[PDB]
Amino acid sequence: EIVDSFDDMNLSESLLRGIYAYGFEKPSAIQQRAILPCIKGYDVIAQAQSGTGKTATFAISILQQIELDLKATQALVLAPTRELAQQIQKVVMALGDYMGASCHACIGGTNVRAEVQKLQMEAPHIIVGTPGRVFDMLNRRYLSPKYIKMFVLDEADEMLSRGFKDQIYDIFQKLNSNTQVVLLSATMPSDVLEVTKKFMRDPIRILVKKEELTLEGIRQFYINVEREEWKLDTLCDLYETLTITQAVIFINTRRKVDWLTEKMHARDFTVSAMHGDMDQKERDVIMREFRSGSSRVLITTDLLARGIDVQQVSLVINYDLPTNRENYIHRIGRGGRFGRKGVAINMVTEEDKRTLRDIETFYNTSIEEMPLNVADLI
RNA sequence: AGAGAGAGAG
Ligand SMILES: CC(/C=C/C(C)=C/[C@@H]1Cc2nc(cs2)CC[C@@H](N)CC(=O)O[C@@H](C)C/C(C)=C/C=C\C(=O)O1)=C\CN(C)C
Ligand SMILES: Nc1ncnc2c1ncn2[C@@H]1O[C@H](COP(=O)(O)OP(=O)(O)NP(=O)(O)O)[C@@H](O)[C@H]1O
Ligand SMILES: [Mg+2]
Repeated sequence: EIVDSFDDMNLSESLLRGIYAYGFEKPSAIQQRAILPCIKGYDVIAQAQSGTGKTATFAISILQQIELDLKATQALVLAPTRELAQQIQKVVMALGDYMGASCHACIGGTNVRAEVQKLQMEAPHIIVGTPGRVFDMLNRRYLSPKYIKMFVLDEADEMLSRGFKDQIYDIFQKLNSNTQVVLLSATMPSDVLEVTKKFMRDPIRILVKKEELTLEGIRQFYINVEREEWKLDTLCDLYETLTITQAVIFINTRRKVDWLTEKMHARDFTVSAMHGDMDQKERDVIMREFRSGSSRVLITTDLLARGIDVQQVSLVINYDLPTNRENYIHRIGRGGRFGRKGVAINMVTEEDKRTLRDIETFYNTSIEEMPLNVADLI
C-alpha cells in the first residue's frame, strides 16, 4: 500500500525526471495509496481532501501504462469543465516532458479543423477533454477507442450527476469491456456510489467520511448581512482585503455575475467576470490574466468551483451559498492549495443562516465570525 | 426530476 517516495514506485527513469522537474519531492497522502493500484490495472475510486494532488495521481498512473512505442490513444480523461480540462492537460505533459508522450486536449470552443487535423495526423497517447467534444470526435471516428484501456473521471460525482450521466454513458458505450475505470473527486455521495456498481468490477474503494473532508489549512468564516441588498457594500468594504492576494467570488447564476461586476466597475473596483455564456476566447483570456497575477479578484460561477488550481489564490468569498451540499467543499478548496493557508468567507443573510447550519452539522465543522486581524491570515 | 451550474459541431 504505502510508498515512501516516487523512486519506490518502479517508474521509468525518464518519468521520475519530469516529476521532480515539475516541483514534487514527496508523494501526498492519496498519491502514496492510489498511484500503484491505478498502474496495476484495477478499477479505482479515489477520494481525498481538496488540493492533495489528485490530478497528478492518475497523470502519473496513466503515463506508466502508456506503451509509448504504440502511437495510439490509450487513456481518456474527462472533466466537467473546459478550464479544468486544459489545466489537467498541462499537468500530464509536465510530468511526462522527458518521455515524448503526447497528450491532447479535446474540449469545446477550440478550433475544430485544427483538432481534426492533429488527430488524423498523430494519435495522442492521452486524451483529456470534456464529454461534448470527446463524444463528438468519437462519433466522427476521429478518436478511436480500439486501444483505450484506461478511462478516468475527474470530479466523478459531477460527471455522474443528472446532467452528465447520460453523456458519460454515451462515451462508455463506445469503450471496450476490459477498459479500466478510475474515479476521482473530493466528494462522493452515497447515491453516486450506488451507480458505480452498474459499471465497475468491484473497484478499490478509497473513501472518506464527510466529517473529515474540511481541510485544516482552510479557515472558514461568515459575515452577517441580514438582507441581500447589503451584500454589495460588504464586498466593497472587503475589497482592499481581497487584493491582498487573489480571491474568487462565487455567484450562483451567470446573470448575477454580470450584475455584480457592472456594479463594482461603476464604483471603480478592478474585478473580472467569468461564466459559461462567455465566448471561449474570453474565458481563456480571463483565466490567463488570473493565473499570471494580472487580475487579482475574479467573480465567477460554479464553473471554477471544481478542480481549478491557482496557488496564488488564498481567499474564497461565497457571495451566494451553494445550492448543492457537496459543491461547498470544492468552492473553498480553491484557496490554501496543498498545505498552504487559505481563508473562506460566507456572506450569509438571515434566511441563509438556516442553510449554514446544515453545512456545519453535515461536515462537523464550526464556522466562526470573521475578526479584524484576518488580513494577516490571508 | 427540473431549475441553477456545466457540458459537441454549426
Ligand atoms: C456548451 C453548450 C452545449 C454543449 C452540449 C450540448 C454538449 C453535448 C454533450 C453530450 N450529450 C450527450 C452526449 S455528449 C447525450 C446526447 C447525445 N445522444 C447527442 C447526440 O449524439 O446527437 C448527435 C446527433 C450529435 C452529436 C454527435 C453530439 C455530440 C456531443 C454532444 O451532444 O455534446 C452550450 C453553451 N450554451 C451557452 C449555449
Ligand atoms: N507530490 C506533491 N508534492 C507537493 N505538491 C504537490 C504534489 N503533487 C501535487 N502537488 C500540488 O498540489 C496541488 C494539488 O492540486 P490537484 O492535483 O488539483 O489536487 P486536487 O485534489 O485534484 N484539487 P481538487 O480537484 O479540488 O480536489 C497542486 O498545486 C499540485 O501542483
Ligand atoms: Mg482535481
